Amino acid sequence: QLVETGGGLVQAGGSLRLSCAASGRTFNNDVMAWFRQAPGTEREFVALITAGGGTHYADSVKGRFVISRDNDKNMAYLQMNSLKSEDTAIYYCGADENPPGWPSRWSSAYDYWGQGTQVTVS
Amino acid sequence: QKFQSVFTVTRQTHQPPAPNSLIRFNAVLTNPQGDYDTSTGKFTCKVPGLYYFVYHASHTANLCVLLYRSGVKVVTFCGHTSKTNQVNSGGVLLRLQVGEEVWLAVNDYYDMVGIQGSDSVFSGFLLF
Amino acid sequence: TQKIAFSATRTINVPLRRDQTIRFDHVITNMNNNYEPRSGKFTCKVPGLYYFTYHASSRGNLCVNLMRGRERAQKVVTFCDYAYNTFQVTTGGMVLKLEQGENVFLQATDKNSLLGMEGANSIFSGFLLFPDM
Amino acid sequence: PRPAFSAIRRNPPMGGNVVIFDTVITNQEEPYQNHSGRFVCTVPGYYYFTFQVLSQWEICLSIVSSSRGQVRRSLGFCDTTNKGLFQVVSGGMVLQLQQGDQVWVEKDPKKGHIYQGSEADSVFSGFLIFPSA
Ligand SMILES: *[C@@H]1O[C@H](CO)[C@@H](O)[C@H](O)[C@H]1NC(C)=O
Repeated sequence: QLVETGGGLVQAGGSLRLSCAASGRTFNNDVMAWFRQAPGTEREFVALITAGGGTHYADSVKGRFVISRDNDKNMAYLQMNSLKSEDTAIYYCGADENPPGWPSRWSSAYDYWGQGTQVTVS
Repeated sequence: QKFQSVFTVTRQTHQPPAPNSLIRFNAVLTNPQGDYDTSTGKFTCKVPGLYYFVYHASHTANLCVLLYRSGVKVVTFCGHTSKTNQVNSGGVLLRLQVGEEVWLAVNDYYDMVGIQGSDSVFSGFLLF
Repeated sequence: TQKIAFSATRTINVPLRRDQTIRFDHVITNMNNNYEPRSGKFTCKVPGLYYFTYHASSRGNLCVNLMRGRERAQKVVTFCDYAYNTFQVTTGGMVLKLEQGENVFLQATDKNSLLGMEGANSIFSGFLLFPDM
Repeated sequence: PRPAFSAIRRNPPMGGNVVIFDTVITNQEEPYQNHSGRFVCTVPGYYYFTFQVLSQWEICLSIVSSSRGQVRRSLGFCDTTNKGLFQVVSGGMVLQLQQGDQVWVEKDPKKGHIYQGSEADSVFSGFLIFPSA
């Protein structure tokens, strides 16, 4: 199980930190990813972080979002800056226990999800 | 022994593989469980568990070798050369289930012409 | 049976300096969790015979030390491969008898052309061959 | 028995076609003979063997097995970059061995130069995969 927290109302230009809490097993050998779904369009990839902390970002969030994780506490985070109305979405945290040698940006690669958290920007 | 799995196969042909195609190793050195099929070029898992896969591929032009697992590209290693022979090597440990398939492929860099005496080999074995 | 095995690739491309541990951040396989992807170090909890291997993509001179030890790490071997400007893959391997708490890892030198890209992978792998007592 | 070894070149007898890896890193059950470069099988079964040898000019190497006096040159692997720069030629295979069978690495006398210095390493390794059943 994954549980997303931290969403809510932000004013544009502002910042927001989301958290994803993992339980059931240790997730220290998994890829963690953030995906998002705005109303009307589909689940787009946001950011992912490898087991050892390697970060990979969508082009739409490069320079603005920071993905992080804490292997001792089973936690992953999405620190969002310079927020825009296009970032309004439900944000979903996902985990891949069986990746290939390069981490995937496809939503079908992520074997567990949480109840998403709603981010609303201005 | 049916509850183990090991193979070593080689490639003997003057036909180069097509770009992006699976590499068929058509010649057996060891294959006592028949787990690599030398007519399809594919490993198919009979005994589930953790496998080590490794290759060494001779080439005299640019070669990238891709390891695939049931149609998903796992790893890629590339070696550039213009006339001289070198060996492209790569390998990976994978946990497999029954029926999962493993093969090697090339991408747009496809050369597998070794000089005489420089071979191309693919091996795999179940570890635990 | 003790199943101890790892395969890990490098997906960050920060330049390595001399004597830095080479981190392979992305875990393909890490059975019994004895590889630490935040560091790049394997740490032996089950003493016995292990095989370690790597394949490193490169675009220039690469030398890496294979390191071992409990307390102060020591060099087992150095592997060198000199590409001039162009994309290459190089490999090294070693069977080691390890005691409990021994670290095994790859260490960078001044010849630091090692890359981790989707089209040119760098991977570090290891597995237990035979445990002890 | 847990047969597994790794040996390197530091002060080898220079001589003939058999590539002698004189300096032993690991030699569990002592099957590798550092005087001769030959692995000698005691436990029948399936073994993996692999080498990573350093060259600066042209080299051709083979993994060779003997059974009951009869030699089997199974696979060859070459690097002909011929540039003065460190190149690694690597190869490996599974061999099924009976007791008394020998395995070694051979070099083409016609075309063959191994690096003779200290700053990087050439390695021959092998271990038992499954004993025979
Ligand atoms: C060579 O092997 C013998 C045992 O057969 C051992 O005593 C000796 O230390 C070894 N020498 C080297 C340099 O590995």
